Amino acid sequence: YHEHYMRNSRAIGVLWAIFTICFAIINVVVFIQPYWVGDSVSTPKPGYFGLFHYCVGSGLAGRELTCRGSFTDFSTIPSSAFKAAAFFVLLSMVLILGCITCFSLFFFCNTATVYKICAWMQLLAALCLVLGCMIFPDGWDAETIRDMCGAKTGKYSLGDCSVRWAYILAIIGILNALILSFLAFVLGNRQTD
Amino acid sequence: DSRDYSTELSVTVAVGASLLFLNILAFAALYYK
Amino acid sequence: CLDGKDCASFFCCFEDCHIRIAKMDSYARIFFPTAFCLFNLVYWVSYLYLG
Ligand SMILES: CCCCCCCC/C=C\CCCCCCCC(=O)O[C@H](COC(=O)CCCCCCCCCCCCCCC)COP(=O)(O)OC[C@@H](O)CO
Ligand SMILES: CCCCCCCCCCCC(=O)OC[C@H](COP(=O)([O-])O)OC(=O)CCCCCCCCCCC
Ligand SMILES: CC(C)CCC[C@@H](C)[C@H]1CC[C@H]2[C@@H]3CC=C4C[C@@H](O)CC[C@]4(C)[C@H]3CC[C@]12C
Ligand SMILES: CCCCCCCCCCCCCCCC(=O)O
Ligand SMILES: CCCCCCCCCC
Ligand SMILES: CCCCCCCCCC
Ligand SMILES: [Cl-]
Repeated sequence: YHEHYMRNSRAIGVLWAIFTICFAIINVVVFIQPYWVGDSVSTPKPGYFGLFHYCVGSGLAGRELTCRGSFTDFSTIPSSAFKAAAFFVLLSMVLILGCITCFSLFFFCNTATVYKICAWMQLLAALCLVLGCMIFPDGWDAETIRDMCGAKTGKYSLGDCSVRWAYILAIIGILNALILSFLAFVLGNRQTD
Repeated sequence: DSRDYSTELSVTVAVGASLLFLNILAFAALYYK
Repeated sequence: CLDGKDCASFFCCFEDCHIRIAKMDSYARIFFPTAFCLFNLVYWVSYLYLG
């Protein structure tokens, strides 16, 4: 029974590491790509906006997407809520990359201790992502977002614009991060047996 | 460009469901004593 | 309390912990290159491909 126990624990640990890497990839992708919200058929102008970057059309029956915004210059970010959401998603990315670094501790430190360390780090990343996703809709009152979407758009209200793949992927990232946090906790308490 | 995002959200939700199902299978393998 | 373990023991670490402080060189030897490699990977990928 003990060898099956060890084999299952090792396999589930490897799978947990793989899914942690996948969630880190997801976190990086949702942080970078500006496809959180986007235009619709009834929108006055086309385009999209992410956490800090955003592209908007000129409005002459073509693409002509003028793009502006950069996290390395907070002056270009439309709103303080957008700044806070971008900062929180960045903090979540830093935390999950910190766990991926802490994978190295398995050589030396106790396996249960390392599992608990990444359990707490992944949980904190999940809270950071949750805070970012709650704070990001707060900034839809900004003048640029109102110009892009319409007058009906407002705080905590899509209006004419629609959620795109990055926002729902961030929600999926929250779910995956919380799940991996509990998985790490159970693995850490399982290694001691 | 058609400004309809249906297949995009569908594939995103499908990939997310696959990942989440794998992690729930991880919980299953753990909690199955 | 599905385990019924005390939550602080189940989740947190009051057991043992620091004591393992002399091995910080051994930890750093692997930690710092890994952190730098991860930083370089994310940085270059983000600036070259994703944006
Ligand atoms: C693009 C980004 C790529 C991500 C790159 C991530 C790489 C980051 C750097 C180093 C990883 C270090 C992993 C080393 C794990 C080595 C673990 C090991 O040696 O085997 C045993 C099992 O451990 C365990 O179950 C823990 C298992 C750890 C699993 C983590 C390593 C798997 C990485 C698989 C790569 C997948 C990539 C695919 C991405 C698409 C523990 O030993 P041991 O009993 O003697 O100790 C007992 C104690 O008394 C003293 O250590
Ligand atoms: C230039 C690179 C040189 C690599 C040399 C590889 C030697 C590998 C042998 C295994 C490591 C080992 O057991 O000895 C060194 C230390 C532990 O030493 P000790 O004081 O416990 O006896 O082990 C450690 O505590 C940390 C070992 C880290 C090895 C290298 C990590 C990757 C570095 C990336 C360089 C870019
Ligand atoms: C120390 C280890 C564990 C974590 C390292 C985290 C690294 C990968 C983080 C920290 C700060 C991050 C950067 C912060 C801001 C920006 C601007 C954005 O427009 C592109 C991504 C970019 C350039 C980020 C890339 C990833 C980054 C460099
Ligand atoms: C010894 C390990 C070091 C790990 C860090 C390696 C980072 C090297 C980066 C060198 C500059 C890369 C420039 C790339 C330009 C390009 O992609 O076209
Ligand atoms: C294919 C997109 C790759 C984005 C970078 C992923 C980095 C994962 C953490 C090192
Ligand atoms: C075990 C105590 C470690 C204290 C580290 C202090 C770091 C100071 C950074 C300014
Ligand atoms: Cl930027």
